Amino acid sequence: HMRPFMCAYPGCNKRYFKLSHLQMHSRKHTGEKPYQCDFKDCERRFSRSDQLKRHQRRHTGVKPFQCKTCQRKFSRSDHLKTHTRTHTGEKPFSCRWPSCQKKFARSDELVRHHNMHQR
DNA sequence: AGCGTGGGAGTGT
DNA sequence: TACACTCCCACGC
Ligand SMILES: [Zn+2]
Ligand SMILES: [Zn+2]
Ligand SMILES: [Zn+2]
Ligand SMILES: [Zn+2]
Repeated sequence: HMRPFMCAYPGCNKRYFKLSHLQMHSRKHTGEKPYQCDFKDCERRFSRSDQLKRHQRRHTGVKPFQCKTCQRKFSRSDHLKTHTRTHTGEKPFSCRWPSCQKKFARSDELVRHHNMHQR
């Protein structure tokens, strides 16, 4: 499980299994973002081409992922997935606090809830 | 709230 | 590198 490709940038402990992953990560320290958005004077740019393509759905308005329950359409597949939990009632994130037995559909819901517990 | 919805990131083919 | 899937974090209401 050892990651041979380690970043040598000061203060960074990132390591990867592939050289391409490390080479892509190195663009974070250099700021290189070769994939610029050319829609309607947009200033967004990305180090990865797939991040640009996902972003450009903002301009085209395309919602490729449709809920098979309520037929609502969504720009991203991960947001479709968490949306469908509003139908199924799946809540895979439990608090684990002694008295609290609340569950949540998304991890960021549980993170906000955990902030209420102390002592 | 609970949940829409974006960037950033890791990893799969 | 292209493309696809997944998860975290964040903002907003
Ligand atoms: Zn680094
Ligand atoms: Zn754009
Ligand atoms: Zn739905
Ligand atoms: Zn709790």
